Amino acid sequence: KQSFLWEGSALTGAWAMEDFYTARLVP
Amino acid sequence: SIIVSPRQRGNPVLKFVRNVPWEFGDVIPDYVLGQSTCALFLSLRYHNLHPDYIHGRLQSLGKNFALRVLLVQVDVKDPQQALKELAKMCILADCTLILAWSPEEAGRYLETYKAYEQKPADLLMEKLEQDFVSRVTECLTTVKSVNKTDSQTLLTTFGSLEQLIAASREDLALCPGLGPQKARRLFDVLHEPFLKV
Amino acid sequence: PLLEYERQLVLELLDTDGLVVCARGLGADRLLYHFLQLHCHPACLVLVLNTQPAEEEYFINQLKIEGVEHLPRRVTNEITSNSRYEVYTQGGVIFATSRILVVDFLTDRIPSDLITGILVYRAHRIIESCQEAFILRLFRQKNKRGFIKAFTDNAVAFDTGFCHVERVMRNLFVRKLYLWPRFHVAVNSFLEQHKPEVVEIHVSMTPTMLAIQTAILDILNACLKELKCHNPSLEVEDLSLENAIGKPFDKTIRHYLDPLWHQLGAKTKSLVQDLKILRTLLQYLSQYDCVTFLNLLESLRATEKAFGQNSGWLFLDSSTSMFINARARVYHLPKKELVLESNPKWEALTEVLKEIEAENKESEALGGPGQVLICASDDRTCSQLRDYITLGAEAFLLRLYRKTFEKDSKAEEVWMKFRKEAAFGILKEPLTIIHPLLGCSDPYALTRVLHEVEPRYVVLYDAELTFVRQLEIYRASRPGKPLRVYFLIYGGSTEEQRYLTALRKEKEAFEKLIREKASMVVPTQQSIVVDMREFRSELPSLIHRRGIDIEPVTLEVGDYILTPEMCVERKSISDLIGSLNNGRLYSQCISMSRYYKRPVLLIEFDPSKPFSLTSRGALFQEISSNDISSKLTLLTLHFPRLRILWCPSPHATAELFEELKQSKPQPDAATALAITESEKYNPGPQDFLLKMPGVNAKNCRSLMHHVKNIAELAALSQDELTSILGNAANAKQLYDFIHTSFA
Amino acid sequence: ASKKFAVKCGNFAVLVDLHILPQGSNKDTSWFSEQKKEEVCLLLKETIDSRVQEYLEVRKQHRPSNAEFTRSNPLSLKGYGFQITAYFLKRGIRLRCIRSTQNAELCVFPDRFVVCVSQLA
Repeated sequence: KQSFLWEGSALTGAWAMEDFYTARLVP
Repeated sequence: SIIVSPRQRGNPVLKFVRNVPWEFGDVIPDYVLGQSTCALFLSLRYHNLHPDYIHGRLQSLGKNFALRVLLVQVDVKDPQQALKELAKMCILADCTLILAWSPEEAGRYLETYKAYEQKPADLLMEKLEQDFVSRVTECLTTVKSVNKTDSQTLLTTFGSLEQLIAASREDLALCPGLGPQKARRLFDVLHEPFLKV
Repeated sequence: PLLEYERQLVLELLDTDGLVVCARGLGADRLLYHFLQLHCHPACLVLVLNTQPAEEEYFINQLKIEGVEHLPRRVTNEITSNSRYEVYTQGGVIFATSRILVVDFLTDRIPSDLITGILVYRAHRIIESCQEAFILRLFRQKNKRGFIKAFTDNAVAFDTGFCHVERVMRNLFVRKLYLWPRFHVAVNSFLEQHKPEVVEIHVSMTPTMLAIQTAILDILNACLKELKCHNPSLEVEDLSLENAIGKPFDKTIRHYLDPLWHQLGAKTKSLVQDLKILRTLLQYLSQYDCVTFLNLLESLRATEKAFGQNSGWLFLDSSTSMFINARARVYHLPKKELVLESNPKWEALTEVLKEIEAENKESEALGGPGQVLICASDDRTCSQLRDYITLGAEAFLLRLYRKTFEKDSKAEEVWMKFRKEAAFGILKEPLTIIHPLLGCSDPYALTRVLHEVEPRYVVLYDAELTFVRQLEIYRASRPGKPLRVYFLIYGGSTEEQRYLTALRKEKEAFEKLIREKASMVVPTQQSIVVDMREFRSELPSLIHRRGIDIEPVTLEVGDYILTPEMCVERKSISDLIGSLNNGRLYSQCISMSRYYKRPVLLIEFDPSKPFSLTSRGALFQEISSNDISSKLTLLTLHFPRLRILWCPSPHATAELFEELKQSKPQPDAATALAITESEKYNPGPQDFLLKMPGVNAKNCRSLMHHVKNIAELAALSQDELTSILGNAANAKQLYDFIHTSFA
Repeated sequence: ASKKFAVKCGNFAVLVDLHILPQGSNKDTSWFSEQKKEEVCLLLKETIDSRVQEYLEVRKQHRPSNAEFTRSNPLSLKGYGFQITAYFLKRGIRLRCIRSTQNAELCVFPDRFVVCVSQLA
């Protein structure tokens, strides 16, 4: 039930800065 | 063959005129850029220090010259106020106003005025190349929103206007670089009964 | 019906007027419709400013469904001006465009004292669109009694450092701000009791599809860095690599470069073209199949050979990696051992549909079978999905490959083995409906489809924030009926990155708006004829503010008419350069000198960032004809009567315009308008007819009557062209032009 | 109960938009039973057929077409204890439909069909 893209839309979580980034997108 | 008035001997703008031969000699205007073309020099700080100086020059110039260009060297930090009066005075006195932001630019303007004495207006008019590629490119760009590069890709994909006509609506969209909206607009333009409306 | 938090918002707005900023997709159309339903009376007239024709038609149809007499009416330029006064007197909600409203307010052909209010949909457009600001200034100048309610999604539009919420708020004459984000206590607590059963699948990309994305991102990063190097003023953080992926990047690159386009240079324009091409390459890679991507890649190289569009980066060492990877995706050269790989999202969609069908075939008796709706990004994706489902992966890929590439049979069959290794009535069966989202055009189109077909399952093949919020709101509107939304996303791709950046941008924009709101808590007559196209600027607003009225007409000669003998052409430095190089300015000067005694050219420079107006590197070389200064000298030499005004800002231009008419008589319309069939001869194909060789005015005007359309024009032979045109040489030229290859 | 259903007519499928009017102050949408759904199509069978037929030959006429049956001209057909009011509104979205049970394509009629019913007196 780790559907974090959906409840992440509510913007009510902690959601540190790195959570708003994708690891593979660094380069 | 520019006759500079002696009243401007110590001014750096004459250092930057190189491509034309200039000489001294008494003349009513500040510069004589050939027949029927004279020039006057002005500096913004000079104009602020002596507000009534330039008006005397305009009044004493007269209507002997067909074209009278008054070019100013804007140097102050805020030329908003003085440019208003200068433009109004030039409008009233039947003379054209030219802005140069550096002494080099003013010299370039003077040289170009001297060197373009009998230059025809070909440099200004549109080219309208008669080449087939250019002709089809402009014909394509006549539509509402299609740039030159889009017509460049469009020509390569199909080749001939007959091929463009024969293609349906979808394969226009399937062509790269068009998208749905541009292809739909082109297809509507590509054949529409103008006679009905 | 409304909701709980929505009704709280509505009550607050029925109190002291203000502007409402909602989260993306939180039913702003519902609030606008509530106010329209409130004001559908015949004894009052309100104006709605920024609405699309589809939204207006939907609102009218829904109000008709509700059983409302005196439905809202739309007023556009098509209606005659004398007839437009009729609909104003009829009252009720009026849908009007900015241009006709400006014209009516300026010409006083509208009962400005009878206007009971104005509703401004998409209020974030006040930031950059100067027409609506002028409309609101004119309305408050006459009425001072009506209300002004503004609604807007897109809280991000205020997050840019260029703008400020206080300025746009003052432009609307509201003085009260209401913020309703998604994390607001009233909405979050209510939306938690009716949440949908979301299940999301993180589909992994193919390793070959990953290499293509890596190469494209490398090229995009290099091009962005090169663009920043050439334009030091463009170093702003708004041009980061994570922002280039997003949809609204093109709007920012236009806002930062359009006003000074013609002074940018040569490489910068090519760099912008490369940026656009790389973004569309990313879209094609993430959206469409392998064969279409290879087609776009190969056609991109074809035009580079012919003209050299992408010569900057197409020969890069990283670009060759993209070509090889795409070829490996489609081809295999050891004779073509074709691979024809399908991207994994189709398999995930097939699994989702299989599970949905299993659920339906398990639980038919518990109500109806239930309907499934699939939402895709655009029309091409919808068509591809339908073809994939109806045919199958192998047949669909083979059809595409054979349609585009050379059709083979012996190689095709080898791949197939390796891959394996009633006329009328109610359907009464489950239905799958594929719907193009089209988020940019009108995001609130998913709501209309959802209310038209009530789906038990929704598959979000392509997902954006507004659609997620719309699905959240739709479920809460029905407290008993459940739905399950599938969220197909590409794991570790640019789609996920774009979605997360949108999330964080909206959250930070709303926090910044909250802080800004908190900080702000404690605090004879003369006329000028103005061209219609000039209202997309601040000059007409500043002219009117000085106390001189404006008569807006369509001017074919010049932009402003200060006096009966005067005409001003407003050109910025960029537009002056563009018009000098193009040759438009010469024709404009010709017409102005022919028709007006005192033609005037107005140049608006920039005191903060002055332009040298001379070719770089020619400061010490000889006089160059391509230089802008030389062209200006030539023009003023060939037009001795032309006078030039130099102004540093629109504010100074208005002062100069006011001073320039101190004792001269005022001008009048219908005289400058009359300076210079029309109803027939559609402008679309008319220009195309005019521009091909062999037709000036008379031959073309004669021929278009004989031929029904240009569609069959290519069918006619040379002899028929000779007969119709009246000449054989021009007919031969036209025939050769219409039938010729690229050689 | 009453959910927005679909009707097939030839090569197209029309997505009807059923709207049950409230039943007095105490609305009871359950009055529209499964049986009451069945005669809606047959009562309107000629209406949909007469609306699909002229949509085909206008394409054969190769010119854009109007419905000629619009909001200002509703269809007021009587019935058996219930009312019917039907328009034909442009939808504007290119919906595509597939019958998943047979995996067969089916075109969606571009005109949105909306019918409103209410209890007869």
